[PDB]
Amino acid sequence: MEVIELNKCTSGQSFEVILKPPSDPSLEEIQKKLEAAEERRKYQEAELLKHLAE
Amino acid sequence: MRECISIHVGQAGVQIGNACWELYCLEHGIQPDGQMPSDKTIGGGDDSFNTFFSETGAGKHVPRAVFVDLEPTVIDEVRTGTYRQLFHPEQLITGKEDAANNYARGHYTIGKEIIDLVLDRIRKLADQCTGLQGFLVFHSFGGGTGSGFTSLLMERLSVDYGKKSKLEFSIYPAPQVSTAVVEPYNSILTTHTTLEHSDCAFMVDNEAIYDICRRNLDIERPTYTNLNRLISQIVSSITASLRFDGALNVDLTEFQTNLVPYPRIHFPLATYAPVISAEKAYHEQLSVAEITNACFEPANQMVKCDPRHGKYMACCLLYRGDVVPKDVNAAIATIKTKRSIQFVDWCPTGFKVGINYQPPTVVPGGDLAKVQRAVCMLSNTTAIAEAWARLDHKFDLMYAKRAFVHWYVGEGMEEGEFSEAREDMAALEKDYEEVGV
Amino acid sequence: EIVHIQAGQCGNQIGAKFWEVISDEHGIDPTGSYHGDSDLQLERINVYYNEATGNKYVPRAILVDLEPGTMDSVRSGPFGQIFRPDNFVFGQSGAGNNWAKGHYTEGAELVDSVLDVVRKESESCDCLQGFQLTHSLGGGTGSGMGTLLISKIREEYPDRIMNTFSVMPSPKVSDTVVEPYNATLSVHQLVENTDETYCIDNEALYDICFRTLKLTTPTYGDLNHLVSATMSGVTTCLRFPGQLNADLRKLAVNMVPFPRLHFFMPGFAPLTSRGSQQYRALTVPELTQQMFDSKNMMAACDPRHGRYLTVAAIFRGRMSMKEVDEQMLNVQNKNSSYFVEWIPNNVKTAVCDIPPRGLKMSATFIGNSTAIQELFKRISEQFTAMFRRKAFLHWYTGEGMDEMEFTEAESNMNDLVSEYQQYQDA
Amino acid sequence: MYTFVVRDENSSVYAEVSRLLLATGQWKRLRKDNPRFNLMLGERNRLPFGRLGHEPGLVQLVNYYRGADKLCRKASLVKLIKTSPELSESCTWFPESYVIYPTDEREVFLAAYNRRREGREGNVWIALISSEASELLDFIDEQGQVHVIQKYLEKPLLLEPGHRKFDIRSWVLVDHLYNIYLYREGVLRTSSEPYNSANFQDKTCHLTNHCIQKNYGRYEEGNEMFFEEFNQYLMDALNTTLENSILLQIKHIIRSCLMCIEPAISTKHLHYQSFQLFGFDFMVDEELKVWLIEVNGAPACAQKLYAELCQGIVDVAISSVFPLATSIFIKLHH
Ligand SMILES: CCC[C@H](Nc1nc(-c2ccc(NC(=O)NCC)c(OC)c2)ncc1C)c1cccnc1
Ligand SMILES: Nc1nc2c(ncn2[C@@H]2O[C@H](COP(=O)(O)OP(=O)(O)OP(=O)(O)O)[C@@H](O)[C@H]2O)c(=O)[nH]1
Ligand SMILES: Nc1ncnc2c1ncn2[C@@H]1O[C@H](COP(=O)(O)OP(=O)(O)CP(=O)(O)O)[C@@H](O)[C@H]1O
Ligand SMILES: Nc1nc2c(ncn2[C@@H]2O[C@H](COP(=O)(O)OP(=O)(O)O)[C@@H](O)[C@H]2O)c(=O)[nH]1
Ligand SMILES: [Ca+2]
Ligand SMILES: [Mg+2]
Ligand SMILES: [Mg+2]
Repeated sequence: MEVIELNKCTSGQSFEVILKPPSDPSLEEIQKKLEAAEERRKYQEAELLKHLAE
Repeated sequence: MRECISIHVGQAGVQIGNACWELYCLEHGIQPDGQMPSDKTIGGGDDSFNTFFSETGAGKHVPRAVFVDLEPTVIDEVRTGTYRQLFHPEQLITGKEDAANNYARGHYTIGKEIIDLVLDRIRKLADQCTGLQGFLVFHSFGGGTGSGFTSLLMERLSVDYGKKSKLEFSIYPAPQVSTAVVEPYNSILTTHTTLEHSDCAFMVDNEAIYDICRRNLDIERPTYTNLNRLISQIVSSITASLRFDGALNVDLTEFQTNLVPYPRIHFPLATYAPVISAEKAYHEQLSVAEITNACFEPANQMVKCDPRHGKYMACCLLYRGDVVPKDVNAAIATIKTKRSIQFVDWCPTGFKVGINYQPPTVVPGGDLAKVQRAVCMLSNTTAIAEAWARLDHKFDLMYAKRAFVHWYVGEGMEEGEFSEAREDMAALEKDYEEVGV
Repeated sequence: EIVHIQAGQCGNQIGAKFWEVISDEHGIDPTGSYHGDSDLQLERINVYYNEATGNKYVPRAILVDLEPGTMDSVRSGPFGQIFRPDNFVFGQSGAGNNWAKGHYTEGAELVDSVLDVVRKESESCDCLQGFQLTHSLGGGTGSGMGTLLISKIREEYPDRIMNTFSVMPSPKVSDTVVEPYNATLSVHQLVENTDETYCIDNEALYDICFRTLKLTTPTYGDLNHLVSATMSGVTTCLRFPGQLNADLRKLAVNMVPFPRLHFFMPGFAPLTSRGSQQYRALTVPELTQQMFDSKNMMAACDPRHGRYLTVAAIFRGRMSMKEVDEQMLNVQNKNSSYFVEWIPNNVKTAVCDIPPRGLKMSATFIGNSTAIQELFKRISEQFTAMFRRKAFLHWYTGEGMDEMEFTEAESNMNDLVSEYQQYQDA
Repeated sequence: MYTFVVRDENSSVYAEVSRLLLATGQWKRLRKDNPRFNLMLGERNRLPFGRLGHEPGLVQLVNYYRGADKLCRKASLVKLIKTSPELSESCTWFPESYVIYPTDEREVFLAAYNRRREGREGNVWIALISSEASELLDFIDEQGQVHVIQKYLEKPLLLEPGHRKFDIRSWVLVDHLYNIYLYREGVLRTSSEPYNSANFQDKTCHLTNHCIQKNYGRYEEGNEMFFEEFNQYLMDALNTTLENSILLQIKHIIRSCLMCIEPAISTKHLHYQSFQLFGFDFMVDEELKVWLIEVNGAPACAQKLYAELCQGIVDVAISSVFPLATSIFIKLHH
């Protein structure tokens, strides 16, 4: 029904039609998560080479 | 004018990115060698198209884009592509071995050894910006790179560029074209880690695009080339306001304001029409009423769901071609009395309309026919939660047996992150429920 | 790149046969020179071949044995000249079908020499992805030394993929009575140090040659025709470009939900005998029906006695990918009970335009079924029958082994059996 | 060979359907959580509609219409009829009703209660049945859940011999094409005890539920009069037929209700399909004017009619979608 905020230009035009009214982590933490995962990888790899050593 | 940087991650992001930039060049009249005959301001300027392009003294118009993949296969086809001259080496980043469809491998393992390089190449573009508003990130949910590395990148960008907005164009996984089995894991994981860092994300279910290519283009077996061309058209409709003169969605912040009242619920449903085959000889051109009515057919949505059994929080209509406000309001009035369009009580039942007189451009030799008028509806409906429900169910079936979990644990990730991610998704489904019913 | 290894009599004979088949597909002659018509044959030839000075491609293969007998037959074989001469690493004593000799004494004396060739090949790779081994588990060298190599390759390359094409022993096709011992000791190693093990059962190969191919008395040659055809089949996606952006690691990830359960059932269709050209091409429904049939399984196990964890299917030749998609979706929907429901969409399919030599179109099957336990149970019963009386055990204790290590191998394999049974009722 | 799943064990209707399907030798039953099905006989609560129609190479069908609950809930039905212009506040065949919440349109209800009292006419209502508004509002607040207040038809048509009250149950089947099929065999769930006009406390002759009644089995077997008998009674006693005097109004009400919600539940262009069996409860007054009481989304059939109806569902709703290698329904055309 009600058309509002009609704006026109050479490229086109835009508007709004209303039918009815209503009724973060830091760089420190990130580098810590990534390195904590790297240690867990290094531990698993160490256990393998330890197992293979046996 | 304020610049926008596009980021393409993984196979899906890169190939889709190529389709988009190919389409952008055709729309703005930019040639493969970067030259733009219509641009009379040689060496620079601050027109609307400069949001996505920067200019050299030689008059070349280069995309403000960065391609990144942990494997050189796909990006190499960009280096040797028809638009090879368009970009320059520093924009194209490639690794040695991929993430093997593993989120943890793309996030923690391989993600850590290249994240600094990418941010550096991104920072190079950011320095060429007088006023950067944010980023457009293209990636898949299924891929290890698209899921894993993107979430890591989104985290750092929120740190390195706090005041900047960040939009997503995500490919929701579909078994019909996917070749991996652990994509539900990667999807839940990347969504969980990315949620707080993304302001607005447009999901595109390959299932929907796949069937649209079968149903409306009569392609028996759609390839990624078929899907990406059609996807790029939708993306173009969404980003047209950033690349052309207008007053609706002229900056990234306005996407949040117009489509996203609640931060966490930032997944607008896209619906596009008309999709006509190019090899279709006789085609009766569709009117404003017909294409606008097609925006409420589930068979035209980027994600298959039922908006009737949900609630709207916002709705934008983006037309391209021969369209005028009078015909739109007449079409809206008819559709309103014939369809179930329930808005939330704390939102006005209305439509923010945007029109661009230039009809939608199609790539020569493509599958799409040139139409007199097209439309893309961006509606934030709770009905899109059905996609989360489908995905979380697949996740639960696999995680109940801890299947494939050892692959993620073996990359340094803790098994607790699976459940913590699943819990966040459980909270998300609840948020949709509260608003929806 | 992939580094190929072949150990023992069986390993070298299927290995040589494998290189013979794919060399023809890639257009490579015994001389080593390329002579084809399609660039598709060379787009991914680097995976298995090193490019030498001139226009000649050399297999990235390493031929191992404790006896010069078989390796001399290879070098004098059809494509005997193609192999790099330095990659011929052989002892003189032999292994006498003794796992102990191959793994601890005779083979340990030679294993270091082999690794030197592996390292020299690896250092030539731009980006080594993994390894593959061809061998039997019933003998001594391929079984004993083969698993020794795997263990040491993992120590030096702990982040690379390790695949194996393991030939399983069978009383129907048997050289010695101690084959169940060698196999049981070998499986113990394969469960730990391999990402993929393609279980190739001589019982199945024999029955296929006899019941289906109607060969009254099959030789090892008839058996190897099936192995080479299957191996060319599974490696198709790696050796030719297609829609599937193939990658060694990705297959291992998507096929193996649990690390120990990585023993696959190979399959092939249509089944063909040596030289016998059959002129009727199979329809897509026929390819799909046969490749899933138990008669076409290279592992003597009834898939109906178990459930599929994951399945990989690769069709070759010019055909409607739509028709393939329909027939594959048909099999699943018709027999959805034989697929676990806790892995959604666990059947993936691909299509290569290039067919194998002699056939207009074919289909290769790789199934991770819980029915594979029947194979391990079979070896276990043969093992126990002798071990309860400690029979033929002096051949091993003489090489320094103890009865405990046999009890451990028996136990670990029984754990693998019960582990496969755990998911058959899930 | 089609496949289906059962997720509602308490369904007497679809227990027969599953039995019938398996007996054709062309339908196989899968496990509950097996997603590779063609037909889903789903649960009554929390039916996952969002997971339907996403299985490639499988035409999927469910025995429930999503959103049809708006018709099959007493609180929802009143809102549906009142707000829908197709039915309107001035609906002739639906009793005057209002939505009441425990401590809304309570003030609106009292407005009508005054006209009934200050007009000296029938002012009896139902949730318990009472003529005093105070006795009702206190009862709703003491229960806990939401309740609907509705006008009580003080002048019902009474069967003779016996002077008995009754209600009519019609079974309606809406297939995937939204063809509204009315099962020709309905049933009168009668009262065995004579209708007492004065005492509303005795709810044994006011409420005609098959459970409450079970003078049970005096006039007819199981307090269930089928159409052939009731039709004969109308011809002998009132000189008319069931078709004209009542069934025309029934077919009108059924068709009107489903035409209203059609655009809200239709699966015409959806990725999955839906059908559903409804149970319409009617009430006839002494002037042979039909009133709608409610609608049931998960109705139970009559023992005599299970064999015929359940077979019917297979024919038009299931086999129509999944074919195999005179009609009992009346098609209400629209
Ligand atoms: C459940 C199987 C999923 C599997 N997916 C992949 N498979 C592969 C792949 C890689 C190598 C091979 N070939 C091999 O021989 N691999 C072991 C040496 C392959 O054959 C099955 C598939 N690469 C990437 C993906 C994603 C797949 C997909 C399609 C067809 N076959 C396998
Ligand atoms: N629409 C569309 N989807 C794609 C395309 N490429 C890949 N996908 C989807 O992406 C999912 C897998 O992610 P990929 O992008 O292929 O993998 P990745 O991002 O490179 O990460 P890696 O696992 O390391 O290779 C699959 O489910 C595909 O369906 C594409 O070009 N278009
Ligand atoms: N407005 C009214 N006037 C007179 N009698 C009424 C009435 N509303 C209901 N009744 C009688 O009271 C009973 C109320 O039953 P109602 O249909 O409300 O409960 P119900 O939901 O258990 C039916 P079903 O068990 O088949 O779903 C009806 O059987 C009818 O016999
Ligand atoms: N298919 C096939 N199997 C073989 C061949 N040679 C040996 N085998 C199998 O391998 C086992 C004997 O092992 P062998 O090859 O002698 O091991 P080696 O000591 O390492 O040479 C037996 O169980 C055979 O079934 C062959 O040429 N083809
Ligand atoms: Ca300019
Ligand atoms: Mg990739
Ligand atoms: Mg031998």
